Amino acid sequence: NYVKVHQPLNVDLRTQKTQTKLYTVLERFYVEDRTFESISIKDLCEQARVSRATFYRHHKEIIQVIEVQILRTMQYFSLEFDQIILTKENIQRLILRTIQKNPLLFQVIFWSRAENIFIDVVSGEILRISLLKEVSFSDSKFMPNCFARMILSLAAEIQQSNKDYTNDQLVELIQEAARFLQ
Amino acid sequence: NYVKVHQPLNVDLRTQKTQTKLYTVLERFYVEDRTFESISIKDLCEQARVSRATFYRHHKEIIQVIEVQILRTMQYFSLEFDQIILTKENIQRLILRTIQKNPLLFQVIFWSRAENIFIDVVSGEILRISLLKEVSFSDSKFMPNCFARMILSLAAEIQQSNKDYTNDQLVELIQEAARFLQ
Repeated sequence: NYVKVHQPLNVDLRTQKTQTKLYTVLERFYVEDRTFESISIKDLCEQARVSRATFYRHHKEIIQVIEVQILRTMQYFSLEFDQIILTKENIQRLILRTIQKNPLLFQVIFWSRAENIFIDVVSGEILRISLLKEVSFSDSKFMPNCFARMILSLAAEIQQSNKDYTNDQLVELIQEAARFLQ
Repeated sequence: NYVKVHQPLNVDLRTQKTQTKLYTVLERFYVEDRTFESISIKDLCEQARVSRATFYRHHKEIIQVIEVQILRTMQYFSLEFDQIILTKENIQRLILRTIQKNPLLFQVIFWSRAENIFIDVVSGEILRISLLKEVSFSDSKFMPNCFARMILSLAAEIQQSNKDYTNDQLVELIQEAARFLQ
């Protein structure tokens, strides 16, 4: 098929800018060895040179920036996704490069107990993409979560292992397994 | 300021796909250690499974494909560019990251002999972004082009060296040099 899955994502610099400065300061807190719970909004908003009203109008909660950053991160994936030659492995290999390219997100994601949000966000795009691409799912709404839940858990293992896994390494792994499920 | 760097592309899936198919073969052909001069459109198309009629209408010569690839990165770059707070160190890191991300492309550029193409486009992007931010080089051919040539050299020195450099190292060195060039 030749359907674009990417969506121009029109948004101004101001909205994006407030996000970049808001998330980018959150990461510092993480990197700075402090608990997620302990982050007051005032604390976050001041550092980012963000007015609370701006954050509040745009963002209900701090955890919300992470959802947005996850949402922002998936934006690249689509742009490349159309571009990449489409094979199950390429999509798989496209996914692998995405996980291996931001490790800092995932640590932040688990850190904030944002795992459910990632799943909610990521899965929806799996559907949407598949709807655009004419793929059909045993189950309206479970196959998706499986892939997303499975990605997340892939991300998790990688980050927990001392070892470094090349894509060739991982792709081989994701196949020993598939064989196991039959 | 709040003005936007990223141009917008509404590019057909087919058009986007064909370029992607085309670059892969060039990528594969280099990796095979094949001569660029040796390469012919018939072999590339037969190998690349693209209509030979289709290829000519878009570009006169094979080197153009490399031209498009450089352009594609530009699009992500621009996208990436907007999503960072704009500071000199900040801009430097993004560029750097890109030289690091795209090592395969750069080798093709030299194998290709597509340097003078890189400079023109990447020098074109720079001029264009600079105007948007209101920035003025006095010689506005020289500054963009000169900056374009420095970017190529980083890749080449980076490509050439067995030793490997972290971004933080590069910034220190890049700043090391500027102190030396003042």
